[PDB]
Amino acid sequence: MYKDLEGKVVVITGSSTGLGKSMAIRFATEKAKVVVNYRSKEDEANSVLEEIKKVGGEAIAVKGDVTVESDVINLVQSAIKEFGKLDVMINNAGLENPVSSHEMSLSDWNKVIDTNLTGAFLGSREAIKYFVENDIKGTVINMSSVHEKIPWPLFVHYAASKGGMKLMTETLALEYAPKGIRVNNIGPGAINTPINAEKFADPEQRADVESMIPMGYIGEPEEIAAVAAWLASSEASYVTGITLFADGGMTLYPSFQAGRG
Amino acid sequence: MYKDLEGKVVVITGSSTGLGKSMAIRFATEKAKVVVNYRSKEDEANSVLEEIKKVGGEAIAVKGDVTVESDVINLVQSAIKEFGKLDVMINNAGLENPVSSHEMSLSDWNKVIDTNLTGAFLGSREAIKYFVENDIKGTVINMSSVHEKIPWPLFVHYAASKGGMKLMTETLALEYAPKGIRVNNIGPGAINTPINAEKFADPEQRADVESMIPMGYIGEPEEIAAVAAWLASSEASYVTGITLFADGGMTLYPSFQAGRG
Amino acid sequence: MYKDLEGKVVVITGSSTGLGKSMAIRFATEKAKVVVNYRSKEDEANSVLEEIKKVGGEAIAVKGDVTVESDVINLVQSAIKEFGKLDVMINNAGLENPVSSHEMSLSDWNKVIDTNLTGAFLGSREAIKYFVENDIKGTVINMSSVHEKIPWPLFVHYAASKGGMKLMTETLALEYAPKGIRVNNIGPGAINTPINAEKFADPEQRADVESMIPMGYIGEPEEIAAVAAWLASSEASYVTGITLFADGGMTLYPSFQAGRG
Amino acid sequence: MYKDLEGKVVVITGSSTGLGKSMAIRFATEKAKVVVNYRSKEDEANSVLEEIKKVGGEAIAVKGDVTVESDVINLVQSAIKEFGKLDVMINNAGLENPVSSHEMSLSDWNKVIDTNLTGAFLGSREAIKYFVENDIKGTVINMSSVHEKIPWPLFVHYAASKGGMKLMTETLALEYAPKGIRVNNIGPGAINTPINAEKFADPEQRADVESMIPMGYIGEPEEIAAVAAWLASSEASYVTGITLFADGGMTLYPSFQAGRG
Ligand SMILES: NC(=O)c1ccc[n+]([C@@H]2O[C@H](COP(=O)([O-])OP(=O)(O)OC[C@H]3O[C@@H](n4cnc5c(N)ncnc54)[C@H](O)[C@@H]3O)[C@@H](O)[C@H]2O)c1
Ligand SMILES: NC(=O)c1ccc[n+]([C@@H]2O[C@H](COP(=O)([O-])OP(=O)(O)OC[C@H]3O[C@@H](n4cnc5c(N)ncnc54)[C@H](O)[C@@H]3O)[C@@H](O)[C@H]2O)c1
Ligand SMILES: NC(=O)c1ccc[n+]([C@@H]2O[C@H](COP(=O)([O-])OP(=O)(O)OC[C@H]3O[C@@H](n4cnc5c(N)ncnc54)[C@H](O)[C@@H]3O)[C@@H](O)[C@H]2O)c1
Ligand SMILES: NC(=O)c1ccc[n+]([C@@H]2O[C@H](COP(=O)([O-])OP(=O)(O)OC[C@H]3O[C@@H](n4cnc5c(N)ncnc54)[C@H](O)[C@@H]3O)[C@@H](O)[C@H]2O)c1
Repeated sequence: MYKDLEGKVVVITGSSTGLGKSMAIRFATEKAKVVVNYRSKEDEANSVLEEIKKVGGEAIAVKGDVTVESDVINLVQSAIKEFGKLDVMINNAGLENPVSSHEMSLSDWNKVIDTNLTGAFLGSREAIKYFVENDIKGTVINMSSVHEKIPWPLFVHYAASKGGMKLMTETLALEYAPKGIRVNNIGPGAINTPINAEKFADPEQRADVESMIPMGYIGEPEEIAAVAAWLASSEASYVTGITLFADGGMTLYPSFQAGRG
Repeated sequence: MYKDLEGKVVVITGSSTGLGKSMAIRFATEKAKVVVNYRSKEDEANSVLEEIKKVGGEAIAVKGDVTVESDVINLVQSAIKEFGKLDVMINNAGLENPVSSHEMSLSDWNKVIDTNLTGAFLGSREAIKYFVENDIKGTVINMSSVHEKIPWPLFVHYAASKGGMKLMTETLALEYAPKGIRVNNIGPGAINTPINAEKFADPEQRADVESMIPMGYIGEPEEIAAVAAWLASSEASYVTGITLFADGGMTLYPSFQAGRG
Repeated sequence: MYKDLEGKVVVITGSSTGLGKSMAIRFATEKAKVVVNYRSKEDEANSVLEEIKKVGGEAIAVKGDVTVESDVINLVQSAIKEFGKLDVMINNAGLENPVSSHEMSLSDWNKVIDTNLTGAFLGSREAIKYFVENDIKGTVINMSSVHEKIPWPLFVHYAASKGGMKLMTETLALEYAPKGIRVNNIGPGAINTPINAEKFADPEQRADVESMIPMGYIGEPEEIAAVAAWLASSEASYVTGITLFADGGMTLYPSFQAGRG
Repeated sequence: MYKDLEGKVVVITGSSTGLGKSMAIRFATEKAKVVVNYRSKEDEANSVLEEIKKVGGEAIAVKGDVTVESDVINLVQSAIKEFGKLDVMINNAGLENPVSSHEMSLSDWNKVIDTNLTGAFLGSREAIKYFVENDIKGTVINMSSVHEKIPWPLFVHYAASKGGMKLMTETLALEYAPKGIRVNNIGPGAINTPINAEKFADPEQRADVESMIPMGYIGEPEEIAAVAAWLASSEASYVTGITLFADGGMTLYPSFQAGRG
């Protein structure tokens, strides 16, 4: 669809499953060279790799924990060594777990902040460092959430991590705009991925979530991959520092439908 | 680029010049059927019509003042009568003029509110009324500005009209999301159109505006048309109620570059 | 409570009932001189006047329709003629009525825009014109709503009017900040006033609204008057261009409590 | 000024200097019992303690590093042991240092995130845990910055920490609103404190900062303490989850004055 993506090198963290996997496949379909990332389970990575070969794409899988600095540095260097360059960096790895805020341990809080926010900072830092030192007008796409805007009781660490990601992205976008480096956030609503399989399995829970989505349906991973592909393309040449929400209307305050209140 | 746009009927208000004209040409290139709109004479409309024929597109021009209810109703009906249906409604007509707020006449205030806000409401209302009565999952795209967010001294009427447009769009998006009708805003920054030709003609004024754009350059109309085409396509199927800023970073607070403050 | 408010002249539009009335009484208690405004029913005005005399305050009532330019001009001039000066202008008059957006008449749309937005512009314009011509560091407080942020199906005209008010206020705040003129918005959530008496009368409707308020209760007019008094005082000397929401948490997305979604 | 603050117990982190010190003195003047906090030595704390005695207030100083969990837990317990209860928790400690984002070490990033964000989480958690277990309708005030909204090149860690603080505060506000616990942010612009003494010492730097403030002057600590006192009082009974900016108009986009752009 986007001719300018052909030959571009795209790195995606946490891309052995869910949204990361869907984006890896979409970029492969756009003829971009993809670097998949797995934390520990290499088998899941080989799976995404087979889907990519299925569409005639070219890709490699690199092990790396985004909370380990040397792993992030190595991930970026691996892309350059294998494909000769780096064009798009997508920080997608993340985690979440529910705990009442006043009962949340420092350990749980740090795990989420370290992975969701600091991990994205490291990925962004390494990609931009490369872009700057080589005069490349690359782009960084950070995977956020409707929760960088919508508060989330029981997930205060997650909400804080995404709210922080918003300001990190806007700051990097402003700081490097003069060099032609675009930095944007994608803010997905409820999407059908493994992180929600069990929740969406229960008919009561599923109906509950759907009631919070104005459009009435839980989105598919491909609907988010479509956003990532567009933002990475030259079609979005004048777009930087934004958060593009793809949430079926979640951020519009679903409880106020029908003129309630 | 977007195969799903082929055969879609797109109506664009104030499309005989500037952004409206560029969008008309882009949609024609996507093989959509376009309805161009001019306020009084049709010479400016003939240029766009010729540009559309040049790319093998199909289009018609309809006279209509967006501040006149019957004109807006007729504009929508003309699309249906000529092409048999309506798929995308783009409210783009607008005007602006500088006046110190405490010296602004009610006449100037009303002219801008009537055209920029009420005109968009009328266009949105008529398109949605049609979509609802015919079970069509159409879309409405409203042309806003970075000024639905960035205050604008000397243009208080314009800022108010776009701030109002933001809430109008988000309300319509929430209200009709259950019916599959998407409503979104595009927020352009400084773009090279006739409304800025004189301003950008002066080397001092041009450099002044460029200093307020982090990316360092004034955008081209095609960069905004690219956004409209994507938002109208099924690629943005899960996107509704948002304002997609295409401003080279204007909303990121340009005065804070280099860690100032 | 605020010693600096003693002797200040405060004008409040639509202050014969509800929030306007409560603010009139609160300012009288702060020893400010108040100018009450009624559109037609003078009897309601005399009532507020009696409450003010009850607290030993000084006030006058002036007839005026905020949609009539000469009435707004006269309202401001009356304050100056009676008390010799003007210090605080509060644009509070407003109206709302539910109608599905695609069925809303231009007449209903205009009535709300004219009263809620244009009326506030006129009041703001006249107050600021006076402040500027007399080197007075006055303040303007505009009564908004959580709906300058929260979309409102069935009330698209109201939402647009408040969204417009937000940008109008921020623009005026930026434009006149150098002259020491502060302009701020107050954004009330659901408050117990006559405009909601019937709605809150029904046990089912009342419980429905309360479910949308995190704090669990519908606010009282005095809780909003407290905000107005503080914003008008020198305690808020460095505060301008903001919208202070007093909504029990409505803008925090009530549907997401308990980690839902 | 606020009679309801008499006898209330207020804990303020990092209150031996700057804004924390000013707030400690203001609350003492409101007859509240204050718990001052210093990181290592206590000389700076003794100054505040003497200022508090000067106004006839009652206070104690407690050593504590907000990045050390046991220190935060002890700080809260010390207030309860000394004064018998806790009513207001103010997380004010913070730090910042400039470094180009692509050159920022993980060490610098973590130091700021740990202190500014995680430290505030710990303070909020301990205060709320106490409030919940004792059915106390207490309040938490978190010291943010205009930079939870305005991006800040060279201070990406600071911006991320405050953006994260915004979502943390809004989440806690929503989560505990049903229990009557209010949680709000104060967002100061440029204020005259020791953290800016050197910067504001230079005539060129000072004039540079003032040019980014619409009101034209750098705020004083007392102007921020005024906001904290009001938010803690019952006057703000219906206010929760907001960020009250006290910035002289900084968030209004200063570069757009005079209708530029
Ligand atoms: N699924 C949704 O509805 C939804 C909504 C909003 C935001 N998101 C965000 O989108 C991203 C993708 O989520 P998803 O649904 O595909 O979830 P997912 O769990 O399937 O994908 C996240 C991936 O991150 C990897 N990962 C976690 N910690 C890592 C670490 N330290 N190092 C390396 N890899 C690590 C996981 O192994 C996993 O494959 C996440 O950042 C998530 O917060 C998802
Ligand atoms: N050019 C920019 O930099 C910029 C930035 C932000 C927003 N916008 C918005 O984008 C839209 C397009 O602006 P543009 O630059 O192409 O300006 P433009 O003046 O070239 O286009 C606006 C068109 O609206 C038409 N129009 C005005 N009033 C009308 C009425 N009552 N009925 C019918 N047609 C009417 C005009 O004749 C004109 O062709 C406007 O809404 C504008 O506010 C433009
Ligand atoms: N009550 C709430 O819950 C709530 C929530 C958000 C916002 N508000 C806003 O606060 C303001 C006060 O609302 P309220 O609850 O006291 O309602 P209200 O109806 O009691 O007060 C509004 C007043 O405006 C007057 N008014 C209307 N049109 C006028 C005109 N053209 N000229 C002069 N006066 C006119 C009315 O006569 C009335 O006394 C309104 O702007 C409203 O939109 C109220
Ligand atoms: N001064 C401003 O213009 C301005 C603008 C926006 C925000 N703020 C914020 O307001 C707060 C107050 O800033 P300030 O100007 O008074 O600065 P400051 O440096 O004078 O005060 C911060 C205090 O935090 C203490 N502190 C730092 N790390 C600590 C730790 N780990 N444990 C305990 N105490 C620690 C410091 O010793 C210091 O006394 C900060 O959070 C700052 O980010 C200040």
